[PDB]
Amino acid sequence: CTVFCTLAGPGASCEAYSENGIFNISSPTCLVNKVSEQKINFICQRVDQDVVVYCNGQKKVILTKTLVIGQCIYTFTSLFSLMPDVAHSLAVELCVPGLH
Amino acid sequence: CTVFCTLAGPGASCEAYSENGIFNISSPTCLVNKVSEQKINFICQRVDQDVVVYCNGQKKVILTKTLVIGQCIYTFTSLFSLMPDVAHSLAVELCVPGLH
Amino acid sequence: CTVFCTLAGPGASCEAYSENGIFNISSPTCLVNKVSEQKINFICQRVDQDVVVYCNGQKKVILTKTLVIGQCIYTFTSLFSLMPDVAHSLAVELCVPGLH
Amino acid sequence: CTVFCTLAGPGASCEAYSENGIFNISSPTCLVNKVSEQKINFICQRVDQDVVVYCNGQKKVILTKTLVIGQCIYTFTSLFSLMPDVAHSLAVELCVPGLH
Amino acid sequence: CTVFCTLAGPGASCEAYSENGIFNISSPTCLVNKVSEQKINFICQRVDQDVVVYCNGQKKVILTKTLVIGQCIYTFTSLFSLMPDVAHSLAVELCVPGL
Amino acid sequence: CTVFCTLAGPGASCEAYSENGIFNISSPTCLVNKVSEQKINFICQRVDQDVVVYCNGQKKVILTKTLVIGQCIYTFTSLFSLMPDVAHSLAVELCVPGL
Amino acid sequence: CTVFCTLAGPGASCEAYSENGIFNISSPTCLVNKVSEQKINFICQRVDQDVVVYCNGQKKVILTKTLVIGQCIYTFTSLFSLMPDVAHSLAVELCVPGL
Amino acid sequence: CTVFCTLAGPGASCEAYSENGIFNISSPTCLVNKVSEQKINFICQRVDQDVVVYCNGQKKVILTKTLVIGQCIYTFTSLFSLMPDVAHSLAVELCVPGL
RNA sequence: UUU
RNA sequence: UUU
RNA sequence: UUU
RNA sequence: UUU
RNA sequence: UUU
RNA sequence: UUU
RNA sequence: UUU
RNA sequence: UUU
RNA sequence: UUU
RNA sequence: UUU
RNA sequence: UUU
RNA sequence: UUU
RNA sequence: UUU
RNA sequence: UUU
RNA sequence: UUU
RNA sequence: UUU
Ligand SMILES: *[C@@H]1O[C@H](CO[C@@H]2O[C@@H](C)[C@@H](O)[C@@H](O)[C@@H]2O)[C@@H](O[C@@H]2O[C@H](CO)[C@@H](O[C@@H]3O[C@H](CO)[C@@H](O)[C@H](O)[C@@H]3O)[C@H](O)[C@H]2NC(C)=O)[C@H](O)[C@H]1NC(C)=O
Ligand SMILES: *[C@@H]1O[C@H](CO[C@@H]2O[C@@H](C)[C@@H](O)[C@@H](O)[C@@H]2O)[C@@H](O[C@@H]2O[C@H](CO)[C@@H](O[C@@H]3O[C@H](CO)[C@@H](O)[C@H](O)[C@@H]3O)[C@H](O)[C@H]2NC(C)=O)[C@H](O)[C@H]1NC(C)=O
Ligand SMILES: *[C@@H]1O[C@H](CO[C@@H]2O[C@@H](C)[C@@H](O)[C@@H](O)[C@@H]2O)[C@@H](O[C@@H]2O[C@H](CO)[C@@H](O[C@@H]3O[C@H](CO)[C@@H](O)[C@H](O)[C@@H]3O)[C@H](O)[C@H]2NC(C)=O)[C@H](O)[C@H]1NC(C)=O
Ligand SMILES: *[C@@H]1O[C@H](CO[C@@H]2O[C@@H](C)[C@@H](O)[C@@H](O)[C@@H]2O)[C@@H](O[C@@H]2O[C@H](CO)[C@@H](O[C@@H]3O[C@H](CO)[C@@H](O)[C@H](O)[C@@H]3O)[C@H](O)[C@H]2NC(C)=O)[C@H](O)[C@H]1NC(C)=O
Repeated sequence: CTVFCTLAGPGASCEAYSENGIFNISSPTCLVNKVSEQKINFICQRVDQDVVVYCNGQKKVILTKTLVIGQCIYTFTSLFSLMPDVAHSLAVELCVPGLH
Repeated sequence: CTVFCTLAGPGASCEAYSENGIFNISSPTCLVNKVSEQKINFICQRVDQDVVVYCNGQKKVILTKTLVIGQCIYTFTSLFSLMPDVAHSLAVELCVPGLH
Repeated sequence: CTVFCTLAGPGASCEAYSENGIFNISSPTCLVNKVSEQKINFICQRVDQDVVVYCNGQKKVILTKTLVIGQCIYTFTSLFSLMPDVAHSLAVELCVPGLH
Repeated sequence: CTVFCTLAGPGASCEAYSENGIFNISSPTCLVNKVSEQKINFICQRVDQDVVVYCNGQKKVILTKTLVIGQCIYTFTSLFSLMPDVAHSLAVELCVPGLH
Repeated sequence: CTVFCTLAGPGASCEAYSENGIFNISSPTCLVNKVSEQKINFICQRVDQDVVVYCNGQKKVILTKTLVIGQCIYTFTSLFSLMPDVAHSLAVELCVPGL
Repeated sequence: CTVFCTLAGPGASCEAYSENGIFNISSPTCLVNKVSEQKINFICQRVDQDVVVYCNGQKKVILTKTLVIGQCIYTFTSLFSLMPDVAHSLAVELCVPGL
Repeated sequence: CTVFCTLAGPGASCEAYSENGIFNISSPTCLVNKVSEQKINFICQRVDQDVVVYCNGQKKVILTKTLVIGQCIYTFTSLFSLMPDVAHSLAVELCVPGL
Repeated sequence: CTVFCTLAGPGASCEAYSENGIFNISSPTCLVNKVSEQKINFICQRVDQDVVVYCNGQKKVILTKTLVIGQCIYTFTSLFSLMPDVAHSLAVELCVPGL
């Protein structure tokens, strides 16, 4: 099971994806509860706590810091949007604290 | 029944969520009308008036001021996006008029 | 039939809404074609031409200028987002060329 | 088959559209796999590599540079949003490296 | 004389120029008063009222509307600064109403 | 005297004015010290503490809060600069708390 | 001489420098005219035409394109200002075309 | 002496201060050269190299990293300018690394 | 099947 | 900080 | 049923 | 300007 | 039907 | 750079 | 079943 | 301020 | 686009 | 010393 | 936070 | 004239 | 909105 | 020389 | 990156 | 007083 979230207002807009379908999913903080679909869209009203989603017998933790890094990539790509060949690559270079 | 909205153009992008399904829902200002689904996505063309949604025998009022506070959190999180560990927390501190 | 669009990249993100269901819908510029659903989501790859959507025997024209006014309201509401009681109202006052 | 994507956080928010239905679709980088629907929404967690989607016996390549050009059009349309008659047209003129 | 101002905080930073020299200069709202030099720099604390300068017997009125047009040209030149050959020119066409 | 400052980097750029002349001026945090001229420009390296200037025996205190209000008026005038007739006026109403 | 300008509203704020002194200086579009001092500050009301300064017999032309590159470096240094060690350096590589 | 600079286009605008007076001042990269006055204003065309000033026998080095921190404080004070009582203070904590 |  |  |  |  |  |  |  |  |  |  |  |  |  |  |  |  794969979870990808983007920032939406005060919380997050998310989806859970498993190529072989999602058979069960729950969250202590996000509005999703299923006890078969391949993809489920859901939101989290707050990200003060990190996003926690149980899905297909697998606990998934998407840190709020990770969500801010993604929005940083989105923000600086739009900033460098007049340079469309290097905008995203330079945004990843500035926003990802890992490696260089 | 739970209603969460984010700003979209001149109005709002919303969804109504009830873990035990939504059996009836209406709105004097938003495009939604059902007389069973667990989650319903809908928009409101204008937020000049506060979002009012009746859902499962329960009147829900999401103030436009509340929606602006959420967009404020989104805006300043993207502003502080180069500091991914404190960006959201500092945005909540600036945008939420409650408490400190 | 009601059509509401917001700007998405180079084009627009739209939905068509009729409380009594949508029985037919088409567009010369947007990716939608049905010949019964109450709500249909669709996008338009370009808004160089104004959005034209035929829906339930009714031609609907959402001008690109109208879409920019909505994004203006969204932009300045986020600008005034530290003043959540007047942010949207002041954004409507600046972005809507009609009346005052 | 038609693919349209917008930037969403670190990756992209996409949909695949074929007026005569989508019978098969896959992607080496995006979360989508079907082996009949007219429209399929899906995301790509990263756009470091260009978006590649096979759909209805047709390989589709949406370059990341192309996605940045679209976000540029979105960014400068919001910038010129106080001039709703020329905002989008002037944004296309600045952000599209082709022709003039 | 010749008066040129730019916005500075709540008011404006100005300069009075005259090749033959500034013999006398005063203002009802700006901090300048002389009763000869070619160049006199001064500030105006507020621009709620237009910048009015009496210099060498001529009434100079730099409208705040005009100052905002200049600040508009500066703002959009910085926004278009990745396109240096067209940044200033495109900013003039977007900011000057009479073009 | 009359003191007017605008924000400059971490501190502020200031000017002291007096039509009759500045006889003496000092400051505990700004680079100015004289013990007559009508106009004296000086800078303050930091504004963590309010700009305090002792000029002609008068204690001048320009609060940093006041300087930020002026920078607010400048910032929103540039944001509203496509509307030159109302840019400065609308920026004053959004930035000045006592209005 | 040496001429350095930055954008100021619709035009530019400039400075002419020469260690041996500025003996004469003029301009067809900027407010400066002298016919010796080491340093002369002056403004140009418009930069629709490039800043042309005739100083000590040398023709100085500071292209508006060059001024926008400098304003680009200033703008992106402020945008990258949370990364102070690389802000100016990264802004130079994004703004200077010949790098 | 005391040197304070702010970013100006591609380089910086600076001021050298000394209550007892500036007897001599030079720089390898900035336009200033004297060999007494209390205050000397000068500009540096580039800040790719740190602002180095030799004033009264003391070596002054204002790192470009330090100048960007000051520009950071200015930028976020304008962003927080609707909150004038906490704008400067909050900008200091976000921009100064050693806090 | 703790609502 | 969607009540 | 002009692809 | 999603090919 | 290489997991 | 959604683990 | 006020359209 | 999606007509 | 300082008149 | 073209006002 | 100009050392 | 505390370097 | 420099008091 | 209205403090 | 003021030539 | 290297133009
Ligand atoms: C929620 O869903 C998970 C995942 O469901 C499993 O994976 C899907 C992709 C489908 O293939 C489902 O059919 C499949 O059950 C459930 O967790 C899984 O539970 C089963 C219980 O039978 C586990 O199987 C066991 O596996 C162990 C070794 O791992 C063997 O020794 C056993 O003999 C038995 O085969 C399976 O491993 C486990 N998977 C994971 C990832 O934990 C979960 O039970 C379910 N919960 C509820 C309440 O329905
Ligand atoms: C719209 O939907 C609401 C909510 O529906 C109720 O809650 C859902 C989660 C499901 O469990 C539904 O099956 C359930 O009806 C309706 O409001 C509800 O109406 C019922 C009428 O039978 C109310 O039950 C009564 O409750 C009182 C005490 O509250 C008892 O004394 C009665 O004997 C009877 O049991 C129920 O309380 C009420 N719930 C709420 C939150 O108001 C509503 O009727 C419905 N409207 C239409 C037009 O369908
Ligand atoms: C596409 O859909 C429209 C709209 O469909 C109509 O409205 C929906 C809300 C549902 O109630 C549908 O059942 C309904 O047909 C179609 O346009 C409609 O076509 C009908 C044809 O029978 C028109 O009815 C006529 O109306 C005139 C007066 O208006 C009478 O004199 C006739 O006797 C007859 O009743 C109806 O007015 C018309 N509606 C509109 C808004 O134009 C359309 O035909 C359809 N197209 C296709 C290809 O299916
Ligand atoms: C994935 O889907 C594609 C596309 O599917 C085709 O187009 C859709 C719009 C529907 O009409 C489908 O019914 C249709 O199959 C498949 O590619 C297609 O495969 C067929 C195989 O029969 C090809 O037909 C052949 O075409 C050649 C000439 O092109 C003739 O000489 C043959 O006699 C035969 O008719 C068809 O051309 C091809 N289309 C494309 C665009 O490649 C694909 O097979 C499928 N894959 C899987 C694994 O299902």
